[PDB]
Parts: sequence; C-alpha cells; structure tokens
Amino acid sequence: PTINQLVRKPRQSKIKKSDSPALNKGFNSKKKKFTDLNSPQARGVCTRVGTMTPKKPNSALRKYARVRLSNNIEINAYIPGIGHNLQEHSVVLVRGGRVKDLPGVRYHIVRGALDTSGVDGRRQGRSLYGTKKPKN
Amino acid sequence: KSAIKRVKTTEKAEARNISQKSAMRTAVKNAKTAVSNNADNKNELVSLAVKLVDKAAQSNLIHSNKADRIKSQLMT
Amino acid sequence: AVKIRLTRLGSKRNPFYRIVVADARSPRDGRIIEQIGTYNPTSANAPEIKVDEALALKWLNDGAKPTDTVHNILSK
Amino acid sequence: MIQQETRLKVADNSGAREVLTIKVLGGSGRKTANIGDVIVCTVKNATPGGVVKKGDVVKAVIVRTKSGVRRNDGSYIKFDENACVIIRDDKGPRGTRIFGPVARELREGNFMKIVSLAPEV
Amino acid sequence: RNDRKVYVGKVVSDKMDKTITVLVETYKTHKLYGKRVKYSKKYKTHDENNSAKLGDIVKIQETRPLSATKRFRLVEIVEESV
RNA sequence: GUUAAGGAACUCGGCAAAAUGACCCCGUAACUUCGGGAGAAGGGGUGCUCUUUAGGGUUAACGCCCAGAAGAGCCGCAGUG
RNA sequence: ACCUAAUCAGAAAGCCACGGCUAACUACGUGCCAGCAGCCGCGGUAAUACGUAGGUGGCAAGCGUUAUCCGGAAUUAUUGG
RNA sequence: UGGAGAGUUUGAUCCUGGCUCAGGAUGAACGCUGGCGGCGUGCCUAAUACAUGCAAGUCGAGCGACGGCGGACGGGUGAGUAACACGUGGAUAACUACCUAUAAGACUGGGAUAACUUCGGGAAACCGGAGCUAAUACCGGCGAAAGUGAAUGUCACUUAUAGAUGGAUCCGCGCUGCAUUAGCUAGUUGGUAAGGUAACGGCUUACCAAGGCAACGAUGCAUAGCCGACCUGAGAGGGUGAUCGGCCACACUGGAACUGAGACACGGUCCAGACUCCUACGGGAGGCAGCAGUAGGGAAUCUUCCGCAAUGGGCGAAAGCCUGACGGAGCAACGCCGCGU
Ligand SMILES: [Mg+2]
Ligand SMILES: [Mg+2]
Ligand SMILES: [Mg+2]
Ligand SMILES: [Mg+2]
Repeated sequence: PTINQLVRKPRQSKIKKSDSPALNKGFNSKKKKFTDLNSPQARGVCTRVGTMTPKKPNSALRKYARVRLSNNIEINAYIPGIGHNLQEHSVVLVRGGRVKDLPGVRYHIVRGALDTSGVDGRRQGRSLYGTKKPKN
Repeated sequence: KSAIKRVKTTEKAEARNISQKSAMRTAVKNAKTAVSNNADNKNELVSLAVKLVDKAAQSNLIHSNKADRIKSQLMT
Repeated sequence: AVKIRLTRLGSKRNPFYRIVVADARSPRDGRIIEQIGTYNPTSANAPEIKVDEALALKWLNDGAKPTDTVHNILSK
Repeated sequence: MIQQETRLKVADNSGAREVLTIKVLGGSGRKTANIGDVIVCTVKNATPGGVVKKGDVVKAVIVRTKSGVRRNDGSYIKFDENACVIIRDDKGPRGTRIFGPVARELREGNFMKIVSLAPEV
Repeated sequence: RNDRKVYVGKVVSDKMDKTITVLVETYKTHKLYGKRVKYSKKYKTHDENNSAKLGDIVKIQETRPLSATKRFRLVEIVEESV
C-alpha cells in the first residue's frame, strides 16, 4: 500500500510447505545421528505386507508396504511393476511421490537397487522398472 | 624431530634473562626506595646501572628493545 | 621487503606467467601487490620474453630480490 | 565393617553412584563383611549415560573400607572412604577403569583383573 | 585532534562532570522503497569544563579513545541558547 | 556423661535422645483473598594487639560516654571458644 | 602431443513416449482385475488413456524418474494488486 | 538487445480464486544402454577410534671432536561466533628475522662448560657424579658492537636514521528469523589515582560521583563461517556459499605459558578431564579437520603414483640439500565440448 507503511513493515512473503513430509531436514539429534535428512533416497526396512483399496469412486485393489524408515518414523509405500520378492524386514530403496485416490500412502519402492531388485514381466517400459536385455 | 634441540635451548634461555630481569628489578625496586631517601649514596652510580639494565632492555633483549622505556622513563 | 615473482597460471600441460612482486610472506597464488606486465614462456605461436621496465624500477629502489632465472629477462 | 543396609560409593565407570547393601553373601546369619567379599547391592543413584540404571539388583566386592584388614606381619591399613566395584556373573568387573587405590589384600588368584586396573595397590 | 570529522548536533543533557550526549539528525534513504527515514544515534561527548547546557548547537571533533563511547570531543558553541 | 564401623535395619509409630539455635550480611520458589508465603530454603563472617581517617550529644575547652570502614600482624584442634 | 604404412565397412548405439495438454496410432489378449495416474482420470466384459509385436515422435553416448531451488505465479504486486 | 500458455467448481455463463503441468538447474542419487580424442570438478550425511608411509630443516669458508636463520609463511577444515567476523570508505595514541641508500664505529678485558672415557641406578623415558675443551656461544668497564674463507676484495656484527614490507586499533555506513520476550546491565556509566601493554584504555584495582542502553528493536532464545563470485530472471528481484582467489577463526576436550623480529603455536609445551593400549604393573608413550589409503553412519564422492626439470618459498657466497607447495599421472558418462558408428 502506502510507501510509509511499506517502510514500517515489508512484504513477508507466502511460506510454502513440502508436499512429501517425512524426508529432507535436520531432525532431532540425540548425541548420534538419531534421525537425519534424506533428500532423494534412503534405505528402508519393512514391517508389513500391504493390501488396500482406493476410496473415492474407485474399487480396485492395491499392494503397499507399511514400513518404518531409517529415521524412526512410519510411512506407507508402493511396489511398481509385477514381481514381489519382498517379505517383512527387507531393505528397500525409496523415492518420493504420492499416489492419488489412496487415502494415506506415500512413496515408490525403487525396483532397481534393493531387495526390490529387478522386475520381470515388462519388456518395453524398462528403466522405470529395472529390467534388462543385453542383446540390445 | 629437530625441535628437540630447540627445547634444549628453551630450558637454557630461561636462566639468563630471569637472572638479568630479577636483578634488573630489585636494583630498581631498591632505587625508588633510594629515591625515597635521596642521600646520593645508595641512589647514585647504580641508577645508571639501573638504567644500564634498562639499557639491557637492548642488551638482554628478552625485555624488548622498543620496550626499553617502560620503567626508566621517570627516575632519570 | 618485496621479491619479484612469476604467478604461474595455465591449464593442463600448458603453463603461463604474469610478472608480479610481493614479499615471500605472501604465497605464489595470490595476495600479489603489483604487476609490471605479462610473461610468455612458450615460444611456438607465442612470444618468449615480455616485461615493462617503467614500473619495474619503482621496486628496485626500495629493495627487490629477483630470482636468478627471472634476472635473465632484465639482462636482455 | 559393612552391614545389611549401609551405603557405599562405587569406584568405577560402570554408570553408577551410591549403592545400598541388601544382604551379605556367605554363611547364614552372617552380619558383617570386609575387604574382598561379595555382596548384593542395589543402585540408589546413577550417572545418566551409563549401562546400569537406578533400581537394579547387582553384586559388588568391598574394595576399600574405614575398618581395614590386619595382615600377617601385624601391619594395619585404614582408608577413609567405603567403596565397591560392580561385578558381573563371572568374576570380572563390569566397568573399564577404577578410580582409587584398591587394597593390597584383594587378590588370591581370584580377582586378577581388579588389581590389574588400579592406579596403585 | 587537529583535523577530524564533524557531526554538528543538539546537546541533550549534561548529567555528569565532563560528560554530555550530543544527538544528531540523519535521514537515511531506504534500499528500494525510496522514501527516506530518520535515525538518530545519541553519541556521548566529553566537554572541557561543563561548557554545554540543554539545547546547544555545537561542533564536534574526534579524538583518541577514552572509555565506553566517550569517543568524541566538543569544540565550539554555534548557539548558546536554551 | 561419653563410644569403634553402620545410620530407622528398632517399632503399633523416628517414642525418647542427637542435631538446628544468637547478632551481622548475600540471597530467596510454587502459590494466592495481593496483605501473605518467609526466619522459606540454601549460604558465608566473628578472637586478641597495633597504626592512620571520616560519624552524634555534653562542654569555653583538655576531659568524658556512644560508635561504624579498610589495611597490617599474632596464636590455637576449635574465636556468640 | 604428433605421424606414416598395412588383411579388413568389417569391431563401434541406444532410451523414453505416442487420450487432451504435447510431439507421436493401430489388431487382439485380460476387460472397475494385474493395474495405471502431474490434474480431467481411461477399466463393470478389449479400452486410440493397461502389458505385447508392428508403427511413429523426441533427444542422441546419452535418454527418463526422484528430492530440492528459481521462472510459469500480477499468487506479497517499489517497477506491477 | 526480446516479456507465450493449457487444464479443472455450473445444465450452461462472466468473475474472484486456489491447486496442477510443460522449461532452465544439481561438486545429485538411482533406473537401462555403452565408441571416446580432449577439458574440469569428485565428504554435502556419526566432529564415528585413526594401522602403515612421507610433510622442516639447513650449515664441515661458525666452532669443536652445538652457535646461528627457519618450524609465526606454506598445505587441511567449518563445531564455533549475528560480530568492526566480514564488506566499504575515513583516522594516528606507537610496532620490522627481513629488504635496503649514505655515514659513524666495528675497541678493550675475562672466566663457566655439551659431544667425548671412567662413575653408579633403572627393562625402559635414561639419569645423578667426575676429570677434558673451544665457540661468531657467555660476561666486566598533539649505551652495545664477530669474525670467518677458495681469487687484503668479499660477508654477517652495531647505532641513529627513513623508504618499502608487516601487523595492530578505536570510527561512519552494509550485515538472518522472532516482539506469543520488554526492560537491561552493575565496575555497569564517569571523573580521579598510581600501576599496567607497541600505544589509548574500567586495561585490571581504590575513596568519591548517579549515570549507560532502549519501541529508531536495547536485552534473551533457535538457525549461520563471511565476501569476489555461482543460480535463475525481461529486468527489478528470489534462492545459494563448492571447488577458485582475499580475510577469518579452530587442532580428541578445557586452561596456561615459555624462545624470539610482531606465536598463546596443527605437526612443539607443563598441567586437568574422558578415552585407546603396553611395562619388571615403580612408570612412560600416542594426537593423519598434512598427502593418500583403511575403518564408520550411510541412498553418495577416487591412487597407499614416480618425482624438483619449470614457477614460488627457508637456509649458504656455491655445488646442492629436505619440499605430499607444486610440475604430472592412476580411477569413476561426474559436467560441458568436439567427434565418429
Ligand atoms: Mg520453615
Ligand atoms: Mg511451604
Ligand atoms: Mg604440509
Ligand atoms: Mg595436491
């Protein structure tokens, strides 16, 4: 507004918040690295084999994996692709991005470098799922 | 380890100045007692030796050379 | 005082110099005082000697120690 | 002369401080002990940042005392503080260091580690 | 000493011996909004024999340090009014 | 009246005893009806001799009583001994 | 570093997409299922919007995905409400 | 010189208005595939204990059979500090192993002792004793003074100069978030006193004196090395602090010193604390945020490489000598560039 008021208080701009909460900050030090920052990726360790549904009008079935992350906290997940060589308490790489119409799930289990290593059943969409073909 | 031999000078160079310094100051601490009596016998001809040890702020350079005038600036 | 110095620059497999002068307390790479001009080491598609003795005589008055391979510039 | 409910310092870095006494191990009806006997302590005070927490039944050995022992030559010894060392299930101390002069009596071939850690004995 | 900077300003209060405070005016420009704005640091000043009173316009020279903020040195009396 | 090591293990129950106690200082929480809490708690100092100076009243004044400060020094296990 | 002379075009190319945006389409299998999704969402009996071969488009010794930051956002706007 | 848009609330509109996508980035990770000439950058997460190697010496024209200059430059790191730490312009109350320009004078007179053989104790760190000796070592008269050697020349000593060089210091301005934090320090603010360091100084102490700061942000909390620059942008601005240069602080932790020209000293030092490990359990040793490599939390960052030829630095009058500064190589599509199949 008035140039008198703008001297007396500047434009304190709009804060934003992260779309994906449970990563990427200095958390809660407890004389060791009790919890840390994972900007793109991490390890995991699993806790539960997941089976769930979307909720809005949709009626399909989905297979998450409710884990405890490497910084004491609890998140859901998802395995893209077909195969599932995963059981309880097995290491899984992470990468962010929510899943719409599921009520509370958080990230994608990377199908390349983990115990989630390689998914067969795919032949054209490949590097999104970690499937090889050394002929070409 | 060629600073081993530098240590052997360091316990050896403490003796020469701290003898000179403690003789510099008690010749000067008795001097302002002798300058409190002023009979020209216990103050004369050793005050310039109290200034010779304040000239041995240039000879005994442990007391710094530019710091020669930190005490001797009043009596003479 | 000061010492006449060649700041080495230049990429991989190709040095190049700039004639500067500062005290030995200052390092090679930087905190350099003045520059009397460039110097050209390689001679293929490039000159071989470069100096400007106008502001070089300003430093041989208050003292200067040229390195004995830099003095072959100013002997020519 | 230790008793059935006296307190003792602990002279090591095992994560403890002043411990009580519960019972003196040995024969029945036993009422005192001295340098080099086991007891049953309980931790009444602890350093935050240790491996023994407060309120926990542990054993010990009496290492110093204000009473002392009498030796073969008739020599006596008297400390000025009571102290003990928390000992594990087999004979060896739980901590790492020991902050005091242990008694010269203490080993018989048996506590061959507590006398191997004291500043002097 | 002999040639130092000058901050002419009003004398606020003589409250102890050899000590006053000589306030000055400074309108400072803002960074981007353009409209100027006032800031008035109130610097203390040694004066020789309680020569100042409340309200004088003076002339100030600097010196070599004395104590906590007694860093300026009064010179003149341009105005001797109240 | 005193007591080695331990200190409520005594016992219906810390019952009786033991410790705390004066003046001068620093400092003091929750809570509240704003007065209180509060001597809250937890802390320090005190003896004798010698040198200087600032304090009332009495009185013309030497004289007399009332006092508080720093500094220097001495002795004992312990200075409201 | 450079450079000549040799049997040899012979060793030396991927990767994501292809409703609308947004650059690029067809035939079946499953067929509100294994899924997919940046939002509109395409899936109840194939479905140009899911895996598959064909086809094309993009970039190219590199192609996509993530988390983070600025522009898009005139959506903190003095220039600009 | 240069500045785009699309989608979605309704049966259908105009508007306000959010959320969402296309693009540029990464000292990124991870997903598939793999030809490189050539150029760069590769601890950003547990400040998690650091094997084995090399990084500070030099001088046999000191002098004997330690006396000098250098280890205050240089090369690593961001836990600290919201501050003259830094940036930017003003000021003098004073500080040089050096470097140099002229000139002075470089005299006189003495005596103590390491290495070395005996002496005894310790497993050791090594020490107490005794005969032996020079020194350019040591001593006296606003006052100290040096001599040395291949052809006297040369080269350091010493005093007063002033120039460069180098550090110190108060001052104007620039320096993050919060007011759901309003009071704040007491030697605090000031004179005076003598002491105190290169100098000014409440710089540390002593009697008097009643002030400092503040709604123009004083005080207290959590987050942070900072600039030149990097990123994006039409620009104005927003976000960042890495290699690369200038300045700053720190050395497993917390104090304090000593020698010298101007260290509170990374590789020295006495002490105190938590840790490793050996000894005869009487004692002593150890500090890779030097150059790499291993261990460790990790989704994540490399060779235990010969070597001083060039440029730069100590020492010497010179040959040269030590140089993990550096001149370069060993490894990853890590980034741009150029280039083929
Ligand atoms: Mg009470
Ligand atoms: Mg109460
Ligand atoms: Mg080094
Ligand atoms: Mg290097």
